[PDB]
Amino acid sequence: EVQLVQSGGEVKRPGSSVTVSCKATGGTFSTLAFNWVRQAPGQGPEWMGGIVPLFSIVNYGQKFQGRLTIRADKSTTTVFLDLSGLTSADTATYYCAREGEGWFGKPLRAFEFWGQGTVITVSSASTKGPSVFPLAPSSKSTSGGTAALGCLVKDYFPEPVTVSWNSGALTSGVHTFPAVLQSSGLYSLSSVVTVPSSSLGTQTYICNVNHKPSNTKVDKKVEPK
Amino acid sequence: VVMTQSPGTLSLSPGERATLSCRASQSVSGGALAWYQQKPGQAPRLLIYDTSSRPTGVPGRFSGSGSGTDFSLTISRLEPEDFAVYYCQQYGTSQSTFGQGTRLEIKRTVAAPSVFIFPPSDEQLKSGTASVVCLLNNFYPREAKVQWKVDNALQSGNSQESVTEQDSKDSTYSLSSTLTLSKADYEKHKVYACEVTHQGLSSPVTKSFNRGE
Amino acid sequence: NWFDITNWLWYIKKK
Repeated sequence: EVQLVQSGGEVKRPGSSVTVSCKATGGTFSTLAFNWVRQAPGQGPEWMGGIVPLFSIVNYGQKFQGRLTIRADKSTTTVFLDLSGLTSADTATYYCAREGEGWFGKPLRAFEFWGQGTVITVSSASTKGPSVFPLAPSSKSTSGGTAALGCLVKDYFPEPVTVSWNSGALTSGVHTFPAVLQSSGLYSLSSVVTVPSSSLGTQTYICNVNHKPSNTKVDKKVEPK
Repeated sequence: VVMTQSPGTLSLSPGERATLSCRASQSVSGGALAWYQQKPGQAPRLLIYDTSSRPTGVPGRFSGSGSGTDFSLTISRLEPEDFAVYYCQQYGTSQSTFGQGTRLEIKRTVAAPSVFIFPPSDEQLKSGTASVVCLLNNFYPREAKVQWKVDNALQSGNSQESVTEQDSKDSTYSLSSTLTLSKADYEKHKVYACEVTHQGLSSPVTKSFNRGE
Repeated sequence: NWFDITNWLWYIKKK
């Protein structure tokens, strides 16, 4: 197995510097080119730079020059990424990718092996748990049709939040939307579920919101109006 | 060198033939073009390197072609797991660049979104803010326009939208548009509506509620 | 091009 194990996610303040590691195990290291490629939320990959660990021959993107530093440790087979002067435009997922080997290990230049990624959230906002508000099913629901209810997971930092329904018993018809970054610097998402209208008055629906960075576990009961 | 992929979104059927285009702003030296596939939440997977060569493990239905400034990826038979985002990357120079990507999704019948409007809750109202949530459940295609009307006043700049991924069972999308207001501005008005314009709708459908009814 | 550097070493090392 040729595996690339990166460091954990991190929340950095604007202007600071971050270091991301990349442990390469089970393959050639020195004579093969590693690369750092980041990807913003909702956008595509963007190549940032690379290094050849043998003689530490680095190649930085013109956009990131003066602000990027890629290093290699041949003794421990690790590739690093130093990025200074962090801004909101640097909040992304950073992947470390090694090129591929072909006939007799011919360096194919293209990136074949990738790490699991490192999520970097460049924001000052203090770690906060979410306020869960019920999206009650409408009183004008179709008699004998379909109803919709849910919970609003508003104002929390940072990502992520795991949402379940009835402790995980209810899964069908559940839509947990991707979170959006509000102007206040906090995140917010909504998790809805569609149920038969004939069960609104008897069945009890409870949404379970769990936020690990704030150690917050909220159970909210949604009932009709 | 600026890579431009085409089209933006490719809607085809499972088992059909797929062709994605990649156009470079200048000539790519030595045929240094690669095609990567990426599923949501995963790192990209190298499908094609050096214009047409295929790494070990990639099935034979993927084939690359082209030269100079025009390149093309061809999936001869679209399988269920072949629908994802595809990125072409050049690397002939010292500065590699990717493309904006092509979204290869599943084509299906046009489905009208089920629209549900939700007023803010009292527990949220006592906190100082009010969120009115409009929900568009299960529709196709994913292009839909949501518009907020607070007493027939068009809102703009105070509502955020988010769309789920294409569902693995019915190939439909779900959209959520939240309108955030202060409690003062929320109580200065009464009628709150969210009107939706979609391809699977003959007329824009408006879901409204009067505050306190 | 830097991406070809690792190839030189591949050639020179192989021969």
